[PDB]
Formats: sequence, structure tokens, C-alpha cells
Amino acid sequence: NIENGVAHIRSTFNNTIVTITDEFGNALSWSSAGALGFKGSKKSTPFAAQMASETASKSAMEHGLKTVEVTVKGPGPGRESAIRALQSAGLEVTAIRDVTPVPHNGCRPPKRRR
Amino acid sequence: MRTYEVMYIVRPNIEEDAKKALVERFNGILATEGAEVLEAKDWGKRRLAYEINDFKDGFYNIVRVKSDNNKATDEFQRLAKISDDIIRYMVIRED
Amino acid sequence: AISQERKNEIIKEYRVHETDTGSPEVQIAVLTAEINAVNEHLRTHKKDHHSRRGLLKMVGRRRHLLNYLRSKDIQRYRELIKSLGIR
Amino acid sequence: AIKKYKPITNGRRNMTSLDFAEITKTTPEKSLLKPLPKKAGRNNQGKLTVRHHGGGHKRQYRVIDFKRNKDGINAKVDSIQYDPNRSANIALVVYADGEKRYIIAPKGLEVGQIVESGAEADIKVGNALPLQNIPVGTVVHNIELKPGKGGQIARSAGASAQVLGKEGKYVLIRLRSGEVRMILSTCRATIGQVGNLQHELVNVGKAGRSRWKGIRPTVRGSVMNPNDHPHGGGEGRAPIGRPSPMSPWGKPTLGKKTRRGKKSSDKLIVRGRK
Amino acid sequence: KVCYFTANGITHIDYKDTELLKRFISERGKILPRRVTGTSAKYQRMLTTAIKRSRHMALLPYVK
RNA sequence: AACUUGAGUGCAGAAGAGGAAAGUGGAAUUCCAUGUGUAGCGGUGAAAUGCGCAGAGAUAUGGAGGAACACCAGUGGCGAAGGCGACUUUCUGGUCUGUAACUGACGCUGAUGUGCGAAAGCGUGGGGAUCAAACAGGAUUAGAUACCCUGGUAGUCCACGCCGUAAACGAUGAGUGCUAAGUGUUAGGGGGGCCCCUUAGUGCUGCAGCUAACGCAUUAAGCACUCCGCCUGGGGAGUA
Repeated sequence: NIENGVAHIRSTFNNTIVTITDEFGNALSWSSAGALGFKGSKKSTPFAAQMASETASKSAMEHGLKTVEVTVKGPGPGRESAIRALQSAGLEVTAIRDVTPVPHNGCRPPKRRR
Repeated sequence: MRTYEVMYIVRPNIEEDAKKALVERFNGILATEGAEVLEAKDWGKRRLAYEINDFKDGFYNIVRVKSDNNKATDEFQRLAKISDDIIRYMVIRED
Repeated sequence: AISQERKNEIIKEYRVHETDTGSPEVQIAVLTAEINAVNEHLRTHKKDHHSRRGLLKMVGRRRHLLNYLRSKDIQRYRELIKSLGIR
Repeated sequence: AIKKYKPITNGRRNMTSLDFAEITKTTPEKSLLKPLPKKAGRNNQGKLTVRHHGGGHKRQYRVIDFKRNKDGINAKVDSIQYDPNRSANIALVVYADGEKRYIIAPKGLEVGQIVESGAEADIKVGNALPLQNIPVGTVVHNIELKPGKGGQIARSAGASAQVLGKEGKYVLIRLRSGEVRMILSTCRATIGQVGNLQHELVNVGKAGRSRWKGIRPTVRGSVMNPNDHPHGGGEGRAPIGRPSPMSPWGKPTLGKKTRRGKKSSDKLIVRGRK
Repeated sequence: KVCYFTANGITHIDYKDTELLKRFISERGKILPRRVTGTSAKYQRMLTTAIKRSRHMALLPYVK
């Protein structure tokens, strides 16, 4: 394409899955922190998210991407480093919307640890 | 004795000739079995806050009725459910 | 339960004198209509245990008012027991 | 409802029967009754083809309107009656100008209710109208499969299909088994579930009461001789000594799918069950 | 702070009055706590009812 | 025989997730079908089982089904208690305020009795998304039939019945009256947005007084009167 390809970032307490798709929800490329050789307790780190984002960002430029919408889904440590890893590659981040699903109840949350 | 306000939404793609055919008939049941409809207003094609059956807009009609039988409003909701033109309705007892 | 207009005809029917609302002939009669109304309601909504509890309090109030009336004068007790159908 | 007999006899301990309270007339009509001479499993040659079928109480056939096609003329329910040839009850209906015919009794059809066939009909219990005019989500019984043939699908006590959606010339319908399928839109149904919903909860009790509906005893194959059945033979009681339980005529019986392939209905079954 | 339902005298909050309701729905349609809006306890209840009626009739967004 | 203050009724008002039935919604989870998509996903303290390469995870659209109702939401409200939170309608219970129109003690408590009664459990018939006793593994340990992880059955949901137990607790029976205050909040009333007074709830400090102490203190565990239930060292034993 030319531009307007949204990027979905899944930052959790584990690896950060970063995927770059077009505006109509068609995946171009993707790169998680686990696909970069990162071991556990490395996967959920700001450093790993930095390479995780730009690794998929370079694959986007081959299709000619000049506009990204950052849709972040998850409460993970590697969120902000991921977004600054997209501007550092020159992807012209327009919007920062959080899409972490919030149930209006209606499901039994899995039991917590002990 | 009991006073009801009925608001229903008609789909925004209805044929204009069929719109008066539906609004006439549906305020028709609201005047049966002792019902004495007082107001019958049109609110126009407003923007819906969210998509309803893949619709972004819709016609709003508000009809206020008064009857001590309540079966006029139940007959409305029975037929409003069946009809594919009405996509949302609500009956409020006003006191 | 019974509407206010419905209650008034029961008041007028069994009132001892005019402007009487608290005699144990109108109170008993009003409760009898009220008791039958909740009884009819519970024929459909059988498990309305919370409403049924208020019915038992009404039955007790009428029963105590009937005991008081009998202990006062038996004639008015006999007239009230037959008009209302109470056994 | 179900009446539980008191254990006055052993052969009658856990017996149960239908209270027959929804029925209103206990006698048929001379003009809508034709003869049914029991055949008992025998064919055009005279040989037993289906088994476990034999003597039973006589029964008169009651002609039913499975193809509800009197369109426009209204009909009154005169009496809900008992039918011996089916699980559900039948209802006499008198049409607004003189003719009378039987139908299948829906769940809460009451005596004196009005029913209408046609295409301009309302969506109420009993009225029959084509599947192009039946809203998505309605319970329908007596569904046709072919335009004009007559209801075939969903006709036994407690049978109900749900119109679930559309395609082009076919409507999607979830039949009682759990199968979603498609039926041509020009075919008729009838709004509502079929009555005698408690027919499935009855207990028979007596051997003889099962031997009054025309059932005959069925012998377990594990006791016939080797020349009578695959499971037969053995000195003593024996397990099934084969890789799979088998059928009298030599064909696997616990799992083998026996639906002919290459049928002209395969393009119409979406998901299946049973 | 002042209620706006007692100050101006409103004794019946109407669910058709979307403009009046949009002052208490924040940025999501989320009902604003009465400490933030300063409406009394009596009017926080009938305002919540009006808002929920408007949401069902698509006069106010559930989420935004 | 007489009387209204007790108790009830009448009239004018008030608030409420009080109960039952039937409908209508939005978010989310799961599964299914496709489009894009490529080598991981997931999880831990580290793992691994596990799901993937037969295309998983992710992403977009659509569909099916079940369950619960974010924000409002609070020492907030209602109910005798258990308990009751999406919205609408229909039946229906209780409570509070004011008035003083009516009856003139019609009241309290209450053995036996008769009903209601969280979860779990049972029967019948449905339903089954999520979470899951038990069960399977994978780990940690010296061992781990446990905490951790991966799944997973009954159950969790509905309709009828049955069960009748909970740290069912304010660990505080019900009714009535009296006895310093201060300051809140909920629902009303009357006077001069503010102030004063007042009724009924719900809170926090705090006097007298009580207590072994902790503490309670006008919502007593203080001062009095009526009625019921219960206790008489710990085990054996809530067992015969």
C-alpha cells in the first residue's frame, strides 16, 4: 500500500506480540519478543519490546507503510518502549488508543494464585 | 388511568411510502382496547449512538398513550418484535 | 392491593356511623378484601414468599380484631361473620 | 399430566399413564375416518421384513391435514381429541363456511381459538403460512420439505424446529435432532410445538401394555444359536466375541454410518446431529 | 458543590433530554460519580435511570 | 361504665438492589466459518506438560450458545433472617414522615405448631459459555496423592420437588420507658442558598454507669419491668 496500516501491540507480563496490518485488518507482518530468540524474563522486557516492534516495522516498509495506528491491547511492561520503537524507525505514529477489553461483568475470572 | 410513552425506532432505509404505512398501523394498535392515544410525534432521522442491526441512523417516533388495560402496549410489543422495520422500542409508564 | 376507590366502598358498606374508619367492622372488612387479593395473586405467583409473609400478618390482624369484637358484643360479631363470608 | 398408579399389584408397581385431561371429545367423526388393517411386518409377498410387530387393538385412521392449504377461510377448534396413530393429539376444526377437517394439536391451542392458513396470516399458534413469511426465530412444526406435499418434518409429540436464517430460495431450520438444514421457501409450516409434551415421560409397566401397541418381544441376539445370529452360540453366556457388536444380517451395529452417499440432499445439510 | 437538580428546580430528569444527560457521562458514556458532579444522592439515582434508558434507546453510547 | 398517649384504621405525602412473572439490551469469554498472515504461542522463580507448523497465536468480518450485569457504587438503600445491583412492563409485600378524621387497650412475649431459610448435595427433565471439586499429566521437594502450570468431569444455569444445615455473627433474644454530649450520612416535616428545630434509620468519638479486662455507652454490654430459649469442669462425645 501507501500508508494507513494499523499496528496492534499485545503487551503482557510475557512477550509483546507486535503485528502490523492494513487499515482493513489484513496482516502484513508480525514480530513478537519470543520470535527474536528471547528467553523468559527477557520476553517481557522494554529492551525486547524495542526490537520486537522495529523488527516488524522494517517488514512493513517493504510494502510502503508511512502511517501506523497503534492499538495496544494489554497491561504489559513493554508498551511504551514498543511505541518509541516505531517512531525510531520512522512510522509516523498518529493515534495511541488502548483497547484492553473490559467486560461489563459476564464471565468468571480465573482463580488467582496462592 | 395509566399513562405510557412509547418510543420506537424505524430502520433508516425504509421506503417513504411504506413509512406512513407502518407508522399509521403501529399507532393503530396503540389506540385499541380502551386506548386513547394523546400525542404522536416524529423526531426525524437521528444518529444512533451505536450500530443496531448494521444500521447507523434511524427514524424516531414517540407516541404517548393512556389506558387502564395495558393490552394495547403488549399488543404493540408483540407485533413490534415481529416487524422488521422497527429495530428498537421501549414502553415507559409515566406518572 | 385494593385501590383507594375500592377501599372506600368497603368503608361505606360496613361503617358503624358516618365518618367512621377505625371501627372493628370496617378494618375487618377491608382486610378481608385485601387478604383475598393477595390470595388471588399467589394462585399465579406461588413462590412469592415475601408477599405471602405480609398476607399472614393481615390474617393475624383480622383474627385479633375478630376476637376483640366477639369479646365485646356477640351480635355484631355474628352479623359481620355472615356478610363477609368469614367462617 | 402424568398419573402415578399406587402399587396395588407387582405387575403394576411403577406404572404411569397419561391423565387425558386436554382431550375434550372421546369419540371420532364418521366422515373423516377410514379403515387401517394391521399388516404386522409382512410385505407384498407375505414375509416378515420388519420384526417385533403383530397383534394389537384395532384402530381407525383419522385423516389429517398435513398440507394446510385452505387459504383465507378461518377455522374454529371444536374439540381436541385423542389419536391412536400418533403421539400427539388431533383437533377438529370447522371452517368458517361449513367444511371440517382434523389437524395436529399444537401446545396451547384451546377450544374456540381461531386458526388461519395462508400467506397473509399472523404469527400465532396453529396458523399455517409459507416459510418465506415466517419470521427468523419462530418455533414451527409440520414443516414441508417439498412445495405442496404436506408436513413431514416435526410432527410427533414435542417436535419443534426453529427458523434460523435465510439463503436465497431456501430457509435455514434447526430440526429437533440438532441438525441445521435448508427447506425451500415455498413450503409450509405451522407456528408452535406439537402437544402431549408428557408423552415421553410415561412408564408402561405391564409386559402386556407394551403388548397392546402392537409390539412383540425382541430376543437378544446373544442367546440365539450360531446359525441365527452372529452373537449366537457359546457354551454358557458369552461376551461379544467379535471386534464389533453385529446385526442379525451381518452388518456392524455400534457406529457404522449407514447413510447412502451421493444423495441429492447433501448440498442442503449444514451441520448434523444423529 | 451544587446539585443543579435542586438549584435549578428540576424534579423530573427525562431520558429524552440527551443534552442534559451528556454533562454526566464523561468521555466513555461512563456515569460520573456524584462526588465529581456534586448532585445529591436523590438525583444520582433518577439520573442513572435516565442514562440507562437513553443507552438502550441509542440516545447515549454505552462505550465511546 | 369513661378516656386517649399504647395499638390499629382514615387523609396528605416519601424513598427504596423488597418479592414473583414475562420481555428488551450493551460489553466480554468460548466455539465455528472465512480473508490476511508466519514459526511460534502459552506459562514459571526457572521450567516443562500443553497447543502449532495438517498454519497455531495475532488480526478483520460474520454466526451460534450460555452465564453475569463495568461506569453509577457509597460505614448508600430495602428486607424478619437467608439475602436483594443492566433496563422495561404487569401483579405484589413491607417501612418512614405529617395530620388528628375514627375504635377506646383491641397490647407484649410466646412452649407445642406451622412456614421461610446462603452455599454445597440428591431426584426428574432441560441447558452447558466461563470457572472449576475429583482425574490426568508437567514441575518443586529427600518424599509432595499439596501449594505453581497445563487441561479437565460433576457442579456452577433453568423448572419442579427434597435437603434444613453455615464463624446462618453485632459471636449481643423480643417489647416498653429513663439516663451527658459532639459531629456526620440517608429518607421526610416546620420555621427564620445559609441557620434553627424536629421524626425515623445508619456511622464515628465520647460522659455518668457497667465490665475480669478488652471494651459498651440513647443502634448499652447502663438503669428498670414482662415473656421465651439456653448453661452448670475438661475429655469420652454431639459418640452410643
